[PDB]
Amino acid sequence: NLTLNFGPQHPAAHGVLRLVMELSGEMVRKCDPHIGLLHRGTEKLIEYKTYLQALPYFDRLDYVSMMCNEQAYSLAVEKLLNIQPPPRAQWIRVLFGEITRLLNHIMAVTTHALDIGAMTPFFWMFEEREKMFEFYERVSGARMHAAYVRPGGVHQDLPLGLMDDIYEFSKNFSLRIDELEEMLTNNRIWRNRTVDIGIVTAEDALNYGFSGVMLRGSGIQWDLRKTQPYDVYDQVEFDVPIGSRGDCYDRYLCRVEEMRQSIRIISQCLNKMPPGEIKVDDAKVSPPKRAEMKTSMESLIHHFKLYTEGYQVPPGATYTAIEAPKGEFGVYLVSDGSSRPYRCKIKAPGFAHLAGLDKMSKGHMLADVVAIIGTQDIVFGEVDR
Amino acid sequence: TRPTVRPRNDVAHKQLSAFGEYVAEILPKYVQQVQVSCFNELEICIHPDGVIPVLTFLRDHSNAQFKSLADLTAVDIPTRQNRFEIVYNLLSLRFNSRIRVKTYTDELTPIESSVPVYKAANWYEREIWDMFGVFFANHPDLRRILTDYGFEGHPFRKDFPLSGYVELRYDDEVKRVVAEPVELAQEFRKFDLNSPWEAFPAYRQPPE
Amino acid sequence: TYKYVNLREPSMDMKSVTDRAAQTLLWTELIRGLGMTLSYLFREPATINYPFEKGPLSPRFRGEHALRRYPSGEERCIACKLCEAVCPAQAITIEAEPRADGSRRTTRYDIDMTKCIYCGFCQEACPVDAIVEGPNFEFSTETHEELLYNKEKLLNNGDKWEAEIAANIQADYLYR
Amino acid sequence: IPHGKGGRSSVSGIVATVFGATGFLGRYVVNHLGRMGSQVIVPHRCEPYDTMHLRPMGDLGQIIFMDWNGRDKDSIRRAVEHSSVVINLVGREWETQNFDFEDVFVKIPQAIAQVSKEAGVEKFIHISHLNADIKSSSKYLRSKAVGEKEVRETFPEATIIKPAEIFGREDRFLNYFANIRWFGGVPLISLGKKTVKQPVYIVDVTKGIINAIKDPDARGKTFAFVGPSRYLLFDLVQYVFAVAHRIGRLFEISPFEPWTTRDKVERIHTTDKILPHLPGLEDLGVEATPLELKAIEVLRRHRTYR
Amino acid sequence: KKTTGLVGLAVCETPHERLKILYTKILDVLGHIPKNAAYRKYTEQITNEKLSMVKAEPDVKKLEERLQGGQIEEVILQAENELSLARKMIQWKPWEPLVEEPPASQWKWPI
Amino acid sequence: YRKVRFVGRQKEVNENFAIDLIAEQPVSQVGSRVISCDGGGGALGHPRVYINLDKETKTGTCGYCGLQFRQ
Amino acid sequence: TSVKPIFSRDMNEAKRRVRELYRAWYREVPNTVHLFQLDISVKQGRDKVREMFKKNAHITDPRVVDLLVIKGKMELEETIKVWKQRTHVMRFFHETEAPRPKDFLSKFYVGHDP
Amino acid sequence: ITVDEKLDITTITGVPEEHIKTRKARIFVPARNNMQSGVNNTKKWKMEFDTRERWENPLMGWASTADPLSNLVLTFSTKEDAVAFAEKNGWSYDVEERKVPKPKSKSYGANFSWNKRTRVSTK
Ligand SMILES: NC(=O)c1ccc[n+]([C@@H]2O[C@H](COP(=O)([O-])OP(=O)(O)OC[C@H]3O[C@@H](n4cnc5c(N)ncnc54)[C@H](OP(=O)(O)O)[C@@H]3O)[C@@H](O)[C@H]2O)c1
Ligand code: SF4
Ligand code: SF4
Ligand SMILES: [Zn+2]
Repeated sequence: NLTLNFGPQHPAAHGVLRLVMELSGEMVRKCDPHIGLLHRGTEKLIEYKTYLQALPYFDRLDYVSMMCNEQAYSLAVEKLLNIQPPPRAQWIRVLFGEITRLLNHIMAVTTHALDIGAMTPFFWMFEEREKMFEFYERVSGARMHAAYVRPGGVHQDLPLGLMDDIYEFSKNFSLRIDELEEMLTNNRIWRNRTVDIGIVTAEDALNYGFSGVMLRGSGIQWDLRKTQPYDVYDQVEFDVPIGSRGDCYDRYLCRVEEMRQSIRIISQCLNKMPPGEIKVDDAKVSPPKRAEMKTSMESLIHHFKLYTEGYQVPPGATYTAIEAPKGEFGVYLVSDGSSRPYRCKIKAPGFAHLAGLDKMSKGHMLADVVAIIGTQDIVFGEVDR
Repeated sequence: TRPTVRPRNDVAHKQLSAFGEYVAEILPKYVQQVQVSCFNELEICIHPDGVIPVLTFLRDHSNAQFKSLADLTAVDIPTRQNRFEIVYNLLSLRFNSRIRVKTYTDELTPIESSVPVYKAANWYEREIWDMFGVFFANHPDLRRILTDYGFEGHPFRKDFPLSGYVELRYDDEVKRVVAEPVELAQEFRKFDLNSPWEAFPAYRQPPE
Repeated sequence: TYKYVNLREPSMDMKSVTDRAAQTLLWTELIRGLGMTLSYLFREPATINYPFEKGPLSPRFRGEHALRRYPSGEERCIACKLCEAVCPAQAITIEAEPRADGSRRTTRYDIDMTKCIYCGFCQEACPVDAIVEGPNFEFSTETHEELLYNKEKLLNNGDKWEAEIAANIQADYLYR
Repeated sequence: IPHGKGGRSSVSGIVATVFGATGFLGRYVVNHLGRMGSQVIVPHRCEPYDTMHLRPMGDLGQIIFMDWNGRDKDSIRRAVEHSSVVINLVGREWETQNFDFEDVFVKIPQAIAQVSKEAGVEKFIHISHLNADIKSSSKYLRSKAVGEKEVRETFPEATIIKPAEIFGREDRFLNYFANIRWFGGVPLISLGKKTVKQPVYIVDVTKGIINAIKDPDARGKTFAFVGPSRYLLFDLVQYVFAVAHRIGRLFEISPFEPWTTRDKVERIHTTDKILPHLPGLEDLGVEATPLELKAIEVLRRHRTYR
Repeated sequence: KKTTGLVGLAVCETPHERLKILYTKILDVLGHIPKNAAYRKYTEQITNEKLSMVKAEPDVKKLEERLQGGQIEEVILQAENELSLARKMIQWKPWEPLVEEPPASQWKWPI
Repeated sequence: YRKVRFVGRQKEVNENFAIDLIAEQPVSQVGSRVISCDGGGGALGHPRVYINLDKETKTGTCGYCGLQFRQ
Repeated sequence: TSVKPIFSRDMNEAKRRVRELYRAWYREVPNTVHLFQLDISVKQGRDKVREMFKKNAHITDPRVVDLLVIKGKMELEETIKVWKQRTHVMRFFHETEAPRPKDFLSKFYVGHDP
Repeated sequence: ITVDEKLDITTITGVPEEHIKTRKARIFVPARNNMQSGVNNTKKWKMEFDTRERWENPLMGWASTADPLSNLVLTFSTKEDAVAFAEKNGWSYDVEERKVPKPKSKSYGANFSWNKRTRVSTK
């Protein structure tokens, strides 16, 4: 049998993920991919840093999420430190935490529609995506990778503006999602390109430990978005999509309705924000203000020491996970009792979502296999967990 | 006490004190310590003789579904006289409850793996072999994932230093990309950060 | 809650099949839809002519390093080493010394612009507000041997401009 | 003064200067000099792109590039004013359409037998050839021995090195064979009389320099390069077609980089196994390389498997 | 209905007696275990609690209430595996006491 | 020894120096006991610090302030 | 030792296993040397195979040798197939590395006693 | 079960390259950085290996180096498992001893005497 390794080929998509194919003439029936192109030494590296200093290495763990990562870290730290965050701060973590889902669910369709080979829905949506990075630069520090969420809540307040901008932005977005509905849904060939492909629906679709979509849209109703709270996140109203059967085209149609939920939540979140503060007030965790660290005596000693070493975290293990826009996000943060943490093991999606490519692939073509991968939305560097 | 302090609750602290109690009652063969976390988490310390059946007991029931294997990790602890610490984490689907399984071991003593019990441990179980050398029993395919092909280190333990020994370089001496002993441009200046005076009263050690 | 999408049984009668028969046979689909949504070509191309035109920014945008000083030159840096201890890449290296006047200053001052991961914490750690991430992306030399900035780049680079820097701090220091 | 391991990013004390260093010989020598770590100062003639493949041997700050002609003086003086040792390997084959080609082996080794020597250098080493004799053969082979004596007046102690014919990867003499895909493969010249010379292997060449660069006491005591075992046969030409189974030129092509039906064809068929009283290679040890093991590498033709 | 919600199963076929066999299928195997472990004390407790509400009342939809599983065909799977659970309770012996106590200082966290 | 790495590289060097530029300042005077130094402007520059000026009429540039302060 | 072994019991299921895969390496050394298109002599490969087995012969305890068996067998998984693209097999030979001195007078002129 | 009780001193090897026999470890107590007086940084045994050469990197003056270990400190619990870790991987070492001070006898009130010498002034 021919043993071609169609992978390292820089054939668009993402020139990585080099695997083997022991194809039985035309059908595959055996797929054993290799990973480890970026191992980077991540989990060993954090063992020498402090809590505030290690924080951007959670940010660079995806390619896409900037505020959904570091959402799974501060909320994994504030439980250890007996802190609730202040109420103005929680309305921003839901706002940017429900704006990164309008970055994955744009990239999760176009990049899938580029491996397939369509050109024009790649350029028709990233030109609208530019209207959104101006937000990131205006609020935090940079284009994408922002050390913005801290353990002491939000870093700083978003400036004057950004409320007649987001309302200006979000009132003209549903026309753009009505474009791709005409581009892909009512079309037949793309429907014929993906129906009854990847029919994985049994209880081994959950014994493989999958997280969401490539879950509930295939069947079993469950999510971490209204059975487990984060912040002020249950006080808004929305629904969660479910597809019919257990193929890719009934996990594709989650993502059209999923983007039709984030517009509602943003248009529901803006009406409910109170004026208030930014940081936690007790200042053993938050740094004091700049106009304060130049006047009093108490401000500097709880400033100058708070950057030489970090916080004082109590011992005892902990664990949590939140909704990453492609899955769960496990962090088993072992604390020791000093400024420097102990072991920090992460669970990212793709461990389950790509080990189950063995079950999902066989009985099918070779041209099916590239169409499988862009449905799970697998990003490397994120499989470094 | 005030705002900006996490409001704890007692309802989940009650049932998780209730549920895990009669778990040791109905298998006093493998369970050696159960503890309740002060924020609604549970540990069931298990000697690894019962690595398969206790999972197999939590694999199915009518009062405990627990069929969502989320997290297999591995934590080393030197100065314990049995170093390593395999820790699971599993999820009840119908009940919204988290519980972990802490099973210690040592290096050379193997562990009966969870291959028939769960099929999400296909790539997780191999990782501990590549990173520590904990040889699980009866796995159908033990291989090398997430490391390079020529390492002999099992790096995630503590004696392996920060850099390796294998700083790689190219020469045009013939064609090859050859290995070499490691050479840095900078020390990685190691600080000293542990302030004295014991900020924590509750976790005070036995004073001997 | 729920929603059952792509869950709809067909019509299956005499007349509505003629809407599904004219679709496949004469292609009233795929042209009314997909030949009109492409054209849609008459819109204006939103392209920036980069060597002439430039895009928007923010007043808190990061970039090139620089050092400031007081009115008539004083070296605002006091060498209190705090930017070093929070640099995640340890791109800072400072050796200080008592200068003969008596007040302490610096001797070596380094920013590994290769290693520099741009966490910008140096800008938010100096008490006397010395180092500033200056907003100019002018870069791209030709050697690895050049981007290691010594001190006499940085004071010079902090003095190619100041009115660019001094207006952005003065419009943003009230927030932080 | 030296420090630590000389694996990479060391100091090792020495500061050399290698001219030429764009051909087959001068590149491969420096690729050892950036391994032990030193201030290698290599000035090139007229080629910014033709040294691009050279740079990833010295780590960082160890190499440096300058421009020089050679008929000018200070460009050969400004660079060499801060060093310790200096070797030279400059020269080539056939006369240029613009140059003079005689004094290039006479005044150009003299142009760096200038104030260069007076500046305070030591262990200056030039290259020779085993067959460069004062006899009336050839136009290129002789007029190399003229530089062996008329420039030997300057630098009274040098240890000028004398190599035999070399074989490596991309030389001219061994690649003169098997580049002869033609309507007839003739040897030189249909006779097995004098073939062959001593093909020393290229690792032995670069190993002889680095032992001599702090030997010590190797100045004046000139050295010769032993070849393989032992003389060689006519079988070499048959050895080519048996196992082979029968850089700044121009934008399209160079008009004249020929096979040169001139005194090129005789400069190799003049063997001259010279005097064995030179020490010259085994004492500058250790160099011992056969031919039968390194022949698989350089030859490359259409079969590639069998 | 023709789809059972949770995709991957089929309504196959009859409620109210496919269950009623399988509860009683367990209870006969339940008597085989030597009674010193409390495994019998709770498992026979909930099956008699279940089967009393199972046998035998209309409708299918009413049997969903007061029996907290998924749909009724999936409630089979709630006890399908439990039959496979209790028969392996004879094979290994959890009613035996503790074995291999840890060496007296191991589950102390701060090093 | 090091003088070879910049040949044809012109040695881009600083021009002004703050080694001694304090000394060209009109050294301030008050005739009081203790003075604030929020020099460079409020909420920027060096923090507030109080200096005794009784002894060879000076303060000592406060370290932080840098400007020569005296009476 | 209150610990169960991996495969062997005591030294005799062990020492027959290290002999076992030695033949699998021994027919592999001529097999790969024309496959990975590298050019040394094949006897050097057979010397380096027995080089590796003989060095670790100072063990008087089971399940460590058995631990090396799992290490020794996993080497063949990449080896029989093509998973080491012309570099990892060349990584066995410290070829372009400068020689260690290993002599007392030779160490004394270069180095602060490394 | 296959218990097969046997006895051997566990010396593991093959995982590093050569630095078993080359180096010698050191087990000691860190004892009171005496710029201040906090005694929390007692109670934990630590380790540190041999120190080798630190030269100058001739472009900046950085402390570039060989000596690949040079930074490895672990947190031990006591003297008992201090030895047992150095032998389990098996390289040479040397052990210090814990120093605890005098208790000691200090009592105010005897600083005002009738005939003694213990008498303070100028307070
Ligand atoms: N050992 C042997 O068997 C053997 C055989 C044949 C020849 N040689 C001679 O020994 C040396 C080996 O050279 P090679 O094998 O590496 O080939 P090569 O290409 O001739 O290298 C010698 C360098 O000298 C440069 N050069 C020629 N004329 C020059 C001039 N007027 N000014 C400055 N540079 C000049 C050449 O090109 P650039 O100008 O671009 O730098 C070349 O880079 C040469 O001198 C050669 O004549 C030795
Ligand atoms: S920014 Fe602050 S820490 Fe850095 S050199 Fe200046 S005064 Fe020192
Ligand atoms: S700019 Fe970034 S990398 Fe550089 S010192 Fe500041 S925080 Fe560190
Ligand atoms: Zn002042």
